[PDB]
Amino acid sequence: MNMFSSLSLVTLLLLTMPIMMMSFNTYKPSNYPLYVKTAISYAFITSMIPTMMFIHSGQELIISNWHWLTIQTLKLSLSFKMDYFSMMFIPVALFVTWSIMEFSMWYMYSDPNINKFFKYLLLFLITMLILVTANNLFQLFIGWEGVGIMSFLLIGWWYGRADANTAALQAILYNRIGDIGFILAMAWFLTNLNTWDLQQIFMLNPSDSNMPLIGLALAATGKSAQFGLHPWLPSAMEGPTPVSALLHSSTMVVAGIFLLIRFYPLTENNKYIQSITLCLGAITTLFTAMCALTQNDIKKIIAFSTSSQLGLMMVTIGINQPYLAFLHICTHAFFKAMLFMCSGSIIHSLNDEQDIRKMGGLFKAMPFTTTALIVGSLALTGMPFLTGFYSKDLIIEAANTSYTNAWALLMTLIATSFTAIYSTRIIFFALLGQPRFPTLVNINENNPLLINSIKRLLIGSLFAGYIISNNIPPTTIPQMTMPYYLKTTALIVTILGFILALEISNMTKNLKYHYPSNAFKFSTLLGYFPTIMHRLAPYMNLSMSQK
Amino acid sequence: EDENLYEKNPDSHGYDKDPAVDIWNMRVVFFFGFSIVLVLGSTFVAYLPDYRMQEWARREAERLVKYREAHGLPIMESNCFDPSKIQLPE
Amino acid sequence: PDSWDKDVYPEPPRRTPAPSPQTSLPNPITYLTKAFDLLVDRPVTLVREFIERQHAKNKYYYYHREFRRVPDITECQEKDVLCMFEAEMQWRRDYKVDQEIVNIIQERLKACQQREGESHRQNCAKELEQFTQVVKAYQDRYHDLGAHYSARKCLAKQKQRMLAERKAAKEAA
Amino acid sequence: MLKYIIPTIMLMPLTWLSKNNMIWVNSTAHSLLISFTSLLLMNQFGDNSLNFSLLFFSDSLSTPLLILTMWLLPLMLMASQHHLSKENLTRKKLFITMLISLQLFLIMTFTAMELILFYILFEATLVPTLIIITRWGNQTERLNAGLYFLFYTLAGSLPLLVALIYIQNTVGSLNFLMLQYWVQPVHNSWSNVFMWLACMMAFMVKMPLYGLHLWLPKAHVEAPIAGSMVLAAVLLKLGGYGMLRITLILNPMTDFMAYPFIMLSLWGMIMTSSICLRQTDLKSLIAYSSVSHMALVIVAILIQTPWSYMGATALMIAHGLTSSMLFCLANSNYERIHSRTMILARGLQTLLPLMATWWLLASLTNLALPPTINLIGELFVVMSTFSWSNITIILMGVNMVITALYSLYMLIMTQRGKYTYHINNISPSFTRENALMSLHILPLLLLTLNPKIILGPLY
Amino acid sequence: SDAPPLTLEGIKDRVLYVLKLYDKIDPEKLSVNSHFMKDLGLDSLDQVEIIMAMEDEFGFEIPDIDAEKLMCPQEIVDYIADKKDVYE
Amino acid sequence: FPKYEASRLSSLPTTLDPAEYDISSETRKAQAERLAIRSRLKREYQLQYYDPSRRGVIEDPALVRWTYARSANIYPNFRPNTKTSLLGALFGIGPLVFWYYVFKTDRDRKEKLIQEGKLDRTFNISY
Amino acid sequence: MNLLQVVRDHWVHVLVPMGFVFGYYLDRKNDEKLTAFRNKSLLYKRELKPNEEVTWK
Amino acid sequence: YLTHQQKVLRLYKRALRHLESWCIHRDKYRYFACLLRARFDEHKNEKDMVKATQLLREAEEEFWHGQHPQPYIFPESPGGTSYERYECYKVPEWCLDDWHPSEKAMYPDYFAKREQWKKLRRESWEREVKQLQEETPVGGPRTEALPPARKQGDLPPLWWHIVTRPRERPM
Ligand SMILES: C[C@H](CCC(=O)O)[C@H]1CC[C@H]2[C@@H]3[C@H](O)C[C@@H]4C[C@H](O)CC[C@]4(C)[C@H]3C[C@H](O)[C@]12C
Repeated sequence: MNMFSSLSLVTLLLLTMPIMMMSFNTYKPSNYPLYVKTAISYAFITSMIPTMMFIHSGQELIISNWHWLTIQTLKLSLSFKMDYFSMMFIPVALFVTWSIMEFSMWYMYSDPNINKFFKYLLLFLITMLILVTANNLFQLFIGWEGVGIMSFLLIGWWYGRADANTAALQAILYNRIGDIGFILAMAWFLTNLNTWDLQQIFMLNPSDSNMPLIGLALAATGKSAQFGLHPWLPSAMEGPTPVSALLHSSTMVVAGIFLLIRFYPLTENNKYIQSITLCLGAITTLFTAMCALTQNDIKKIIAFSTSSQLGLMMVTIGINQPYLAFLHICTHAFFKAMLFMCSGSIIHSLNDEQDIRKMGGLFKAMPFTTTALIVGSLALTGMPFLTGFYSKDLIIEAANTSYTNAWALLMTLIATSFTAIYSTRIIFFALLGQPRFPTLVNINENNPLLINSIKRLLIGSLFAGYIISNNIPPTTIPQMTMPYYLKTTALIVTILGFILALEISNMTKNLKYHYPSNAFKFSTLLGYFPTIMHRLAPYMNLSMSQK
Repeated sequence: EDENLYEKNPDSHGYDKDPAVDIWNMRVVFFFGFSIVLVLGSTFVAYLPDYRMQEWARREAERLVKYREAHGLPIMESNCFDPSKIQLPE
Repeated sequence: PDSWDKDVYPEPPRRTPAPSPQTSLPNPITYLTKAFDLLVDRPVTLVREFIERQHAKNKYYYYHREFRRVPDITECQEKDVLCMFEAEMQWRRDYKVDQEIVNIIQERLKACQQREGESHRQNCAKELEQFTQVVKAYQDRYHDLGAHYSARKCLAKQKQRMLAERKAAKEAA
Repeated sequence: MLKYIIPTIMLMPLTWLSKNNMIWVNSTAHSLLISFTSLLLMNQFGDNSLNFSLLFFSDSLSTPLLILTMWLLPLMLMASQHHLSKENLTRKKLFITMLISLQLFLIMTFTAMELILFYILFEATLVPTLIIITRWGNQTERLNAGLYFLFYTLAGSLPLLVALIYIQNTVGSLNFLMLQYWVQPVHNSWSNVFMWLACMMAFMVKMPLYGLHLWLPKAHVEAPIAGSMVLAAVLLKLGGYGMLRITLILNPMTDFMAYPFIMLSLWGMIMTSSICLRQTDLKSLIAYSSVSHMALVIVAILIQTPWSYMGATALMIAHGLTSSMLFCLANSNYERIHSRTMILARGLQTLLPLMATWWLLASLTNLALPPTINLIGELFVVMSTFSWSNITIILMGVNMVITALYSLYMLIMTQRGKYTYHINNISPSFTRENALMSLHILPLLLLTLNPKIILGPLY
Repeated sequence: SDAPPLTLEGIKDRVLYVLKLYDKIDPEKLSVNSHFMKDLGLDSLDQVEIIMAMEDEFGFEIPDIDAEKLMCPQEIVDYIADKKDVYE
Repeated sequence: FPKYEASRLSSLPTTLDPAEYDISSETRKAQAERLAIRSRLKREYQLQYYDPSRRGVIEDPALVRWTYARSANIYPNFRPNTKTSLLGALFGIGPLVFWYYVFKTDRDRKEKLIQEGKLDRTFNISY
Repeated sequence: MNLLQVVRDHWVHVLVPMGFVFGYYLDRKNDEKLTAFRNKSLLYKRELKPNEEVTWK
Repeated sequence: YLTHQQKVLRLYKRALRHLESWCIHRDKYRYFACLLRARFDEHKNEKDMVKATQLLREAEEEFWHGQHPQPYIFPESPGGTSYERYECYKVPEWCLDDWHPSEKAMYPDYFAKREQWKKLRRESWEREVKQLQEETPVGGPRTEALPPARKQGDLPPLWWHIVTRPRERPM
């Protein structure tokens, strides 16, 4: 207890100190980025010590050190919860951020506000550990809206650009629409129960909880960019690539799922919501993946890869497998961070070019980046015994062999196939074929920082899933008996996806003209949801205002 | 007429065009404003002697909750005022 | 915080399994535990003793205020402000105390939920049972009075309840 | 209270008798000291208010509004001395006198123990307020908007007088403490309905309620910075404070006589928040923000629940510091570009780095980022109006979504983009301007560490 | 961004380098002041294709209006220097 | 390949604009005329923009008009205009009436249930 | 440093600090007129100590 | 305007780029590019201006349904990824007039040269004012062009901002 409670809070206080030394003191400017990187370096190791204790004996804590406010029969404390989800997630988030803080030292070396950038990266991390460790809903909101702001400030890092400012406001608008659901849950629990604490919520277990769960689900629809509120996640790639890796693909976007994983005790009983979360996830994984095929910018493709996966997490929530979705979040962070970091090497070497059409022939010019770009891409699709396999495979097994919506079961598998098609398109266009980038060649990735950062997460994309899956305590009755085809449905569609993809790539070589198909145009333009909705709604609200 | 205060004085704090007054005006604002009313004002509020009896109420309820639990009386009774004293109509 | 009165804030006896390591590999947590005790527990514990020794050198006391019961609003003459003021301030004190009673019975219900882990739905029936009674008593005492709640309005609500409760009893017979 | 009234009076002899060059230093340094001693008003007890005399008392609802009032005077002197540097000394001293006169009436207004004494001091405030806004007001544009007073006096201040006088003849006293123990139910009646409107319309206009709000944007465009700081920070709160006190003697009529007004405020939040988006002038955008925020306070007061009253008190204090901070930031630009158009100057974060930080904090608290007291107030109002009727979460939710849009749209337009090429007079921020913002946002953020002091007498 | 420095001499070489590889034109006739319409005698259409090639050599679009006004290699070189601020 | 069907939020491209194809002397003069006004304004602005001694704001008269026209009070409009002013009357007191019955009925239903005990408020302690 | 001309400058600074003392003193003087129920309230009524004039002042 | 000569040429560049996006690979683009060139040279000799216009009418209409939904855009060009990216770092030169003298000591030589440049602008302005006045056709200039200097040691009119504009990549 002594060690568990003390070191659970050194991590949170260890991250803040770099923030504190910015406001006061003057011991070391100029070397701030490395000072920050070490804080996360140490905060990770200190965060492992409690994790080992949790594995050994399943020890779990609640720490409510400070009494802040007592609104009559409602007492608000600074309560941290160091349980199954907090203990596993924090080292994963710190480990991923560790490399990114090192990949940013290289990707953002010239930019003169490098110190300011590292201050915002750290201030996000602080508002994310607050979100995950929070024990009461009000403290959850500080993290919920804390990340929402830090997205605005980082997405619009280059504030001269007019698209950056538009993309930042778009991030706020969709999240705050989702945060209507969060307050609705907050109001319901106080009105019908009597606390924002999670402990009392689970103890009472309301039987009729349709309204609060719709509100909670609505928060996940906006925060994690599900269908209906998804356009912001693609358009949020306007920020520096380290931002897109750390925030809008590795961690922050999971908080929408993380909110539903927190409330499994209630959602397990409520079938009516399970259908909605399943249906909500089913459409988003297909739609975004369907859009991913025809995209041409490497950041945009990997952006839709995040959304398609996130929908798979939402389906896992629906099929009543909350602990798998948590595993998918942790395994997903490693290889999706590596993808973005690798795409950062290509973009930085080709002089700020994101279009894959102008990339190619890098398979030999950038060995290290190419190796990781393969390792990461294989994890996503479902290569056996890679980090992605331990999570995605089970999710497909549990979806196939469970009482579920037929269409939702089918869409998941179709989207899993599509996950194979655009896993190759990054490889085929960016790694294979003759070069297509401008003449002057400056492709150079021989830097220790970019390499060490990529090397570390490369190991995670291999062995992290195996270690995590073995150590974590059993929590459900896994299904290991099923028809052979359902058992290997995941692998077959992944294999069938590759075959169709490679054939499509080869057809691109053949000297035959291009023919426009409505299915093709719908894919490339994102279904016209961004175009119609970002034009009709802004026009109506702004125009109605004068009347 | 938009006269830049910096032109005549490159160290102006903006309070006055008179350098002697200008420096003093800053010191009272920064001293009284930050040194006294915010630093000491924060310390005063921090140690306010038990604001609106919030602390005392918790001690009182603990003493009441202990007493009523042992002696068998209910923790809280529905009727706030003893029903004997009341006299309902009719 | 002399020490949380065990009756008010109870905790069941602690049953911890003894270390039973079957495997031959070293256990890091045991090593770190000793390093933590030397590096953190003791140098801190020495500091608290140095502070504690000086605290006991200068010892001064503070007391918990006692309020005599005074006639309730039920004994106050209409519009007799000096009687109502005594009755009204007393009622406000009790309204405030009864709020901290609900919190205590809430704190128990939340401690039991965490302590009993995955079996909490069974091993916290008493804590849930006590919490429902205090809530019902509180609801009948103080719910719906409004922002301008007062002893006169608390009395009027009670007198309304008793009439409907009284009337109901007759209908059964 | 005399410990505060007297030293505030002695500011007038201080201003007049000071060295000609040391009026600002004396008045600011001694108006700051008065505020320091105003932290003694937090000697609050759980059961009973802090009653000093037969005339003045101080409970938890007036203590913050008093501390906010006396905190603002030294700020209003720092804000105004720059644009009063041209004009002669005797005119300079009168301006400071009007501000000292306003504080003296406001400290007596929030603490008045009798409602007529409140009413008289409630209207006496307008005398200094109108002189400041019309004599030193930057605008000689000629409005003919006195009809808004003719509407106000005929429909507001006069009925409040006849009703307050009527009530004393009936109840026998207007001492607030007495009304607590002598109040009687207000039976339904066409005569009582008129008593209810008489006692509330005067305060609804000052809030202002939707439909009666059009005076506020015009007043903010005319007023100098000092006029807007006091107007947004405090004078709007006199209506809120007035309604919190006077709803004691209006029950149970408030149950059904508040439906028409809540529908104005709830729907008013969306209408004004949307109008903010299309505004072209900063001071009008900030002025319409106030109407959107005060619309919550009107709803909170009228649903009269223990949570709403805590919500309204936090919003009133939190809104006061935030909005006056925004008015000052808008004035800092106007003191440069010399225009109130928002689009004129853009990308200002390139030329004024630190000032862009103040804009960011001011915007964050306006859009209500947790755990600021701007959200502690708003959340409580949202929680209680949910119980009043679950549907209101729809209107409350939409207002949060729009509020973030003009909050940041104001940030994006003025502080982001490409700087206007031809504007070459963006001199570096003065220490006066940075100290002025820090004295709005350091206290505002520190209140989150100890939020109980601002949560009112229902805490 | 490592170091992609550009200097007038280097730019001049690259522009000519691209020009020489255009089959319609001859290597030896080409010179810095070789008006495309006259000294090398090329259609106006071919003038477009030269521009599109130059964009790819340096990877930055030349606006339609300003492309027309370019009609000799020495014009192109100085245009690049202007946009990319090549001074020495 | 159907032509582009223009809409308010979907402008018709210049390339497919029917008018642009045929520009006559009348059209040529107009565009030259427009350029004439545009050219003159550019000259007036550039003199002040490039003036070494200017430290200030080149007040754009067009901007001032835009702000003045937008920020209008009562100088236009006639009170009893049925086609427009009445349409304003509906959009103003219309939504307030709708939300009245939306909130009146709901609070009526809740009160009636509470007056019958049907509504469950087992832990409803904070209001 | 000469007392006069040092006093011709800063004599104005005593106005507000003195005003507080005058206000505080008068606020004490007003309690005495409300000592009707001093040590007679049901809640705090008690016997006096041997050397204490009154419960409060 | 731009006359039928230019208007057609622009279509060539725009149509080519979209093709280049569609075909992706260089080889297919080159071959499909030559075919495109053929269609252009086919009617290059049409001497009927009335007919020439009609070719454009259908030509553009054909393009409208050939355009790639996402055409490649140069990163630093309007609509591209890096467009306006560095405008935050571009600080206008006049901001240096407000630097504290202690700061300006850190860069003495540069600021010394700046004084030289400022003196050049001030003296040249009066001469520059005249040159536009005399050349200006009464009734307002009809075109936005400017006249180069007509004397030795005279700078072209209105040269300060074009000369001293912020660099492309200041930081
Ligand atoms: C404590 C010391 C102050 C005394 C001094 O000026 O030397 C300051 C000076 C520079 C600081 C260091 C720099 O900030 C960065 C160093 C490198 C790594 O980031 C570890 C922390 C690191 C080792 C810091 C520890 C400490 O804060 C230092 C060492």
